[PDB]
Amino acid sequence: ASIAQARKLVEQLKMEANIDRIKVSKAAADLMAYCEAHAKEDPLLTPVPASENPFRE
Amino acid sequence: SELDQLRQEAEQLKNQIRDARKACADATLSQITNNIDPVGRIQMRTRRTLRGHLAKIYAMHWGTDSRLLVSASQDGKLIIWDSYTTNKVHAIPLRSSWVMTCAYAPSGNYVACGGLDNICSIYNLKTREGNVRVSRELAGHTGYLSCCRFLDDNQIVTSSGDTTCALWDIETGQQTTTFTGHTGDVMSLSLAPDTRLFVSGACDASAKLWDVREGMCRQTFTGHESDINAICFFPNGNAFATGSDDATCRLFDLRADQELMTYSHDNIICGITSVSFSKSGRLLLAGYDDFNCNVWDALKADRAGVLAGHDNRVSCLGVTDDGMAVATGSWDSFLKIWN
Amino acid sequence: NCTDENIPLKMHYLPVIYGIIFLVGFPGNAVVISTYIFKMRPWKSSTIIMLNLACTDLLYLTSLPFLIHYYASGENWIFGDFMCKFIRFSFHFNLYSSILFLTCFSIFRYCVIIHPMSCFSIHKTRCAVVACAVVWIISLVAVIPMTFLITSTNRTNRSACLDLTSSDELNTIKWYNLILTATTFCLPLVIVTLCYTTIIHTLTHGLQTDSCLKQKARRLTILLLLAFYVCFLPFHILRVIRIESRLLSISCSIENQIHEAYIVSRPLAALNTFGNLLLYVVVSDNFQQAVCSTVRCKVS
Amino acid sequence: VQLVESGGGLVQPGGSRKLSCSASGFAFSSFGMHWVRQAPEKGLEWVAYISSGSGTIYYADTVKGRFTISRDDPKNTLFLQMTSLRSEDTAMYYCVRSIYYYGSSPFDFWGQGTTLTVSSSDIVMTQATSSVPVTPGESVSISCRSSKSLLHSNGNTYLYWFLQRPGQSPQLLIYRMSNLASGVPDRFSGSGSGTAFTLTISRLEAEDVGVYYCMQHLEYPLTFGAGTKLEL
Amino acid sequence: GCTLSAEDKAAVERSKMIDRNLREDGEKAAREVKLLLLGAGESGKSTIVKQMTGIVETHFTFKDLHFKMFDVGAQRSERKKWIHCFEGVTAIIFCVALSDYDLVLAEDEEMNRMHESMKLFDSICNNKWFTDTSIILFLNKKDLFEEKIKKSPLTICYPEYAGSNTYEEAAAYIQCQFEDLNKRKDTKEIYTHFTCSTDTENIRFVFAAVKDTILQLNLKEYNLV
Ligand SMILES: O=C(O)CCC(=O)C(=O)O
Ligand SMILES: O=C(O)CCC(=O)C(=O)O
Repeated sequence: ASIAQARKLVEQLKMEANIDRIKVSKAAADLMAYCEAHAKEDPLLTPVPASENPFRE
Repeated sequence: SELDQLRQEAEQLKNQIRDARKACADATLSQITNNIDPVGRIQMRTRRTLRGHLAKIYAMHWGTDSRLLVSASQDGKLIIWDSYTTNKVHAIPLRSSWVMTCAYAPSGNYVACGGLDNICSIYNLKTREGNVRVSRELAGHTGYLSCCRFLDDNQIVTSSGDTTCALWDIETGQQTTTFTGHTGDVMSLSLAPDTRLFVSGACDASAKLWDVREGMCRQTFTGHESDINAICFFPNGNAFATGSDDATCRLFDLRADQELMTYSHDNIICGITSVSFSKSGRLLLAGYDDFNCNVWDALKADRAGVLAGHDNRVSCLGVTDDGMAVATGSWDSFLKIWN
Repeated sequence: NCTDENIPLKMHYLPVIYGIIFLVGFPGNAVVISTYIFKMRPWKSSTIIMLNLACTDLLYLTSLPFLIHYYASGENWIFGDFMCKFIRFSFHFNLYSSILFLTCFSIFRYCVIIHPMSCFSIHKTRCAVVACAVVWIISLVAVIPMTFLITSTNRTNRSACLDLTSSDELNTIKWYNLILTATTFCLPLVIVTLCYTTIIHTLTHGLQTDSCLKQKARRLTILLLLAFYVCFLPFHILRVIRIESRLLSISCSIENQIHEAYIVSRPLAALNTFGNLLLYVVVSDNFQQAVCSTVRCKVS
Repeated sequence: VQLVESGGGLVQPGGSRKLSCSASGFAFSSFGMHWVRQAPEKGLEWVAYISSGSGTIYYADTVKGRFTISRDDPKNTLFLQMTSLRSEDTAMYYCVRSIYYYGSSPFDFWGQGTTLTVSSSDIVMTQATSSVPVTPGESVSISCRSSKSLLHSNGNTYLYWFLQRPGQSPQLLIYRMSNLASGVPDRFSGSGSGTAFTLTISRLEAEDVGVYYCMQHLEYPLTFGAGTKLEL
Repeated sequence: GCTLSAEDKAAVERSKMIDRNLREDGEKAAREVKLLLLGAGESGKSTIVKQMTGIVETHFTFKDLHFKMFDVGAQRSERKKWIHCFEGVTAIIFCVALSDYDLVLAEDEEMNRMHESMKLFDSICNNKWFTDTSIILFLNKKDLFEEKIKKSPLTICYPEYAGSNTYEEAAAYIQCQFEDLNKRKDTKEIYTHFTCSTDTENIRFVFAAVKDTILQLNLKEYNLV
């Protein structure tokens, strides 16, 4: 089944080779925008006051 | 020869994919994120130390309420802790003690276990008798099991060492879908936040994006030079990060369909066992075989901190849903919670 | 009446040796206890015994500065009448507990090594606690009578806290010393010799005669016996000789020689509390790994 | 799951008696056990409690030194031995199970009753309205009130609501003032503040008629509230 | 203890009972002999079980102990990704057939199951997880070897082989060759044994090897080495 085995690879490559791709700059901008719009909601980045976290002691 | 023709067709298609990937690259994350202020120094201190296991700890998963936690050890024990008070809520003994996996149901009624016995055991927590019974025993894999990632109370994914992934309906107890295409063992799993797609990373130094509802691969990502042991989604579900055996983490992008960033250092040579993302997606936490964990500024690749409190390899690492604390579990049978 | 003449030696050399011993042995015991508590938290059946031995050594060393001040500052005791009795009690109470703890560890080693798979109760964590409690009780019961008959007095305008062998009531002291020696040193000596000789004999006959471990263990077992004998035998022998010689009618010079021998023999016990630490914690792999773990964590 | 109680009967003033619970259908060793007595025509009254593993034991002030609580895990039996019975011990005794951990539901299953007939500070909880006339298909409200405040420093408010139908053992509805016991229809809802609480039945039916009790679980005396009878 | 509600002390009690049960189980499971059974395609890993996919477990008791044997023969996955799970087993029992010095495998070409067993033994011995784990080497199927060495000499198993053609010398040569490849002789040594078909010599040899292994692990926990 070697002929039948090295034939699903061709179909998979055809499926993977026909998708739309956006530029790396736009993806980088989107990632940075998401990381910046949620900065204040990250207790690990900006620690909360000692009277607000539940692991005080 | 028809085999030769098919091989040439495959090579031509790979070349076309590479050219298409290259043609869409105009800048880089390091060349764009060049003017933002650095995070600084991330200093964390241990606040809890959950003891009681008497052997290596191989997996751990947080509860959805960010207070209850589950841990699996090789002494044949699944322990469910209350992290706030360190009390032992539950202790479940396993039929087989060769376990490297843990899963907590999103609703909180069930837990899932698996290991070298090729069987996924589903335990029911809320019984009318005060016990913890074995609700199900899913079988059908021909290799060890390494990740579960519950979907609903009645659907579970599985990644196994026979180069296949599976989607099981728990009620019936049989495989609903099978994902094939990896050429090596698979030790990873991570679902999208909306739970329609997921990614797996295998031992052939490649990762694949599977669609749950159709059972077919969409994209394949390469670039590593060794086996991949960890994987996680970016919080918005449009990128992911992988950790391997060459002392390197890598951030890949779904939409551009190519690598975005590389996280490595000169004096790090060990492997990587776990990967997790902060709540906002700015910090990447990776546990190493140096017995410690590192924090990377995800948008600049600069190391921002080190968590060193374990006497042996760090095998499991997780972050709560609201991002309050990070739990690390190592092979010295100790879990630590850092804030 | 053959007045004492060893005034230069006691006030010149004893404080120096005692100070050296205290200075070297106090921080070492503190570090050992801290390492046992922190980096070796899940305790086995041997770490408990080692920790108790370290505690006895620390308690013994805490009483040294009083004697160092006493010998250095002439021969006058100023800390009080009760302090004399308490310090002379603590010296013997923490000196006769080390012997019993070494005997208990020797018995445990015998049981574990010569019956490797026939005594499964020794490895439990309760047997060590029970044995340590018994050792503490026996030592306290044996040493309280010493508190009952130690003398602090005003010999020739001084304020002298006399030792056990030079107090007033001699007959009672002679018999109590003989009894205490017989039931607290000779018997542990016999037990230790038997156990550490049978272990040595066993470690030579077996499957693998030549090994990296079966030779190191047999080398260390002779060192343990040598330390025990050398440090403990002369002290008790000379105590008995001096106490007996007091009653008889001997020349002043001979009594002075016996006093000199006893005085120089008494720091050998402090050399023993050095050797216990050196030979029982420093040459153990687990303690070395625990110590190196802290340094590795601190560096990273 | 069931608890069957044996003992009871007629006794003389001054004597001894023994009551037993046989429990079948659950892991008896993991549940702490309570004996709770109800007077012939009065509300429930806590009597005694024994922990899991017999580690902790508590008795009511009224019955102390003359009552004893005992456990038998191999045989799955719970014993109460009573000595020197007065005329105030004439009541009906119930056997209750309670398992305690993060998120559990104590007091969920109440056994049947066994009757004893002898022939001859503490938080105060108030139920103002003794009787309420109601009709099916409407909305009703029942309110309790405690002398102290049941809101602990960890955020948990310990208040429980029970329903006793005309001739049945009480059934748990609400635990910790806002949670719903398993098997209870969603129309039952409870809320309130640190001192004043309430219970809401959105749509009444013909099976909701009975007596409702409020109980506190802050301090171990475990005072109960009076009855609020609902009638057609 | 002075700031806990009535429902929190009971939770602490339950946690303490759980801890006590865990400690008792750990004490029970710390005095169990663990053996990892390794071999080749067909070397004797089945018949050895007569004495008494994924993991296969066997339990038995010889004198008063609880021996457990773990067999991994159906695990067709990558050995490097799970072999570290067995770091800590009391002993590794390696079975080698003595009649495989002249048999080819399905690959044909130039194969010899003796050499493949040699590579597997070398890889297991020099593993970083088994630097202090005792190895008991069994040389099974000795009666057939006899027959084979009468007609067929030890010609095609080692090109440099020189000496007489007899059972004893050839067996000694094979044993010494297998005792090689262990570059840790200072702190490790093999327990070789030519299996005899009596069903009681093998268990005695395993018991003696396990006893010595436990003796050399009770010299390190008690500070004597
Ligand atoms: O050594 C002596 O002569 C007596 C020692 C002594 O304790 C003293 O004189 O106070
Ligand atoms: O121990 C003795 O017998 C006399 C010496 C003494 O008590 C001491 O050194 O403190």
